[PDB]
Amino acid sequence: QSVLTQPPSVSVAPGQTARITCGGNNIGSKSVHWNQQKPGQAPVLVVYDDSDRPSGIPERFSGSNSGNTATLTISRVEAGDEADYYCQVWDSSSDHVVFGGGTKLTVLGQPKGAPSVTLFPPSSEELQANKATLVCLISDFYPGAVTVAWKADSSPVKAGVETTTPSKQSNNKYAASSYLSLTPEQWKSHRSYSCQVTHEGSTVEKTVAPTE
Amino acid sequence: QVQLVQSGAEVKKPGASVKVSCKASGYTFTGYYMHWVRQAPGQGLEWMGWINPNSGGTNYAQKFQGWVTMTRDTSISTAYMELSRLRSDDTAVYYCARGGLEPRSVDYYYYGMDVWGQGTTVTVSSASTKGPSVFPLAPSSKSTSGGTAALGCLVKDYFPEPVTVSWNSGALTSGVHTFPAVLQSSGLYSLSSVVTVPSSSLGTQTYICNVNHKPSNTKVDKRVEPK
Repeated sequence: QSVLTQPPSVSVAPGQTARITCGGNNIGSKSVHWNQQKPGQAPVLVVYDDSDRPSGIPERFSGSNSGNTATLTISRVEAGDEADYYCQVWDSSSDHVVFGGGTKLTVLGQPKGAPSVTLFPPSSEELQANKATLVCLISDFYPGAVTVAWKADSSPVKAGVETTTPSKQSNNKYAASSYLSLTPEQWKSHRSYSCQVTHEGSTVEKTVAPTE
Repeated sequence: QVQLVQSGAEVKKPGASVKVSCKASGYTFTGYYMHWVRQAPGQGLEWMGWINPNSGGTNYAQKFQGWVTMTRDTSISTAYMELSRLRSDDTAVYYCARGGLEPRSVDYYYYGMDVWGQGTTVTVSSASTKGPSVFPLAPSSKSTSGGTAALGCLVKDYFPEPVTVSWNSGALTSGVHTFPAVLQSSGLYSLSSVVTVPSSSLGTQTYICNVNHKPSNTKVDKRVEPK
């Protein structure tokens, strides 16, 4: 009924003011509450009744609500404010809580970095169990988007690849990994295999060879 | 000290059922609605319904009618939620959250969801429990750069999460990078843990990764030796 529409992403430089909008038909007549959810954690109520704060929440968090748009406003944005923000209303037709879809706040300015790439061949233990796995570990990149491609002797390999989505490291850069499954005969029949990581238009490629 | 404490992670087959619990402390349990909200991985919050712990009356969002049952036991200030006939896309973290104050009264005040439980993961998968095959990732000249060598452990084809890895029983902690697991299309996970160490220290020092897969009651200490 009340379908709350939030922008999927908002980005803001440190110290600036972030505004996250929550659009709805005559949302101005309802009380809007806002939850903050940091990666890995349960949500936390940061603003209720459009503009009030629970005790403990810093005064930098405020909201407005007028007409067809409620707005969560975060002043003097710190990097610790990176989080998903959700708005919430109570529908009167059916005692039903409606959430908006959430807005990712990314705080700009973190240093970019190209990925480091480490490639391991199948272990002899694995080969002796009649299997083979190539492991490609990718770390310290930022921003956290990467593409991974595999080659056997420069031709592209597309079966048997499993790649993670990137995730934040404790140093705020990202890590990912990619696995290539093949048979021991496939591993030994080629001169080399390569894991090729593309990040922001540039590539880092590591090679391993069965006879090395 | 207002707290909601939910029961632990659950792993189920499609078609199974599960009953999760939410224990409230630090306030009068029967004075507030209890809500339940779920969040499928990487997705947004989805309200499921509320229960009135004073009367037992409930109210479910449309798509949760017919397979979600919210109950409570006021004796122990505990809300329960039973999910019947799980589907793979019910995989999600399930939260309880305290809601509107003073149910059905002049003082009724819904100021949001001011307190949330820590969440209960419910994973629904046709994969079956399976301990990992642990393989050494041997430090070679190709795993060495600038006098430091990388060596590690491949923890292959296990289910469900989680697995923990330590090194040399907890004594080796600097230089350890344990990567998040990949979920393969077989439904099984794999992860790797790698440690960077002095290449002069190979030959004098033993490296052992300690893998614990509690869901399968399996532990593996795997020695990692040079080529």
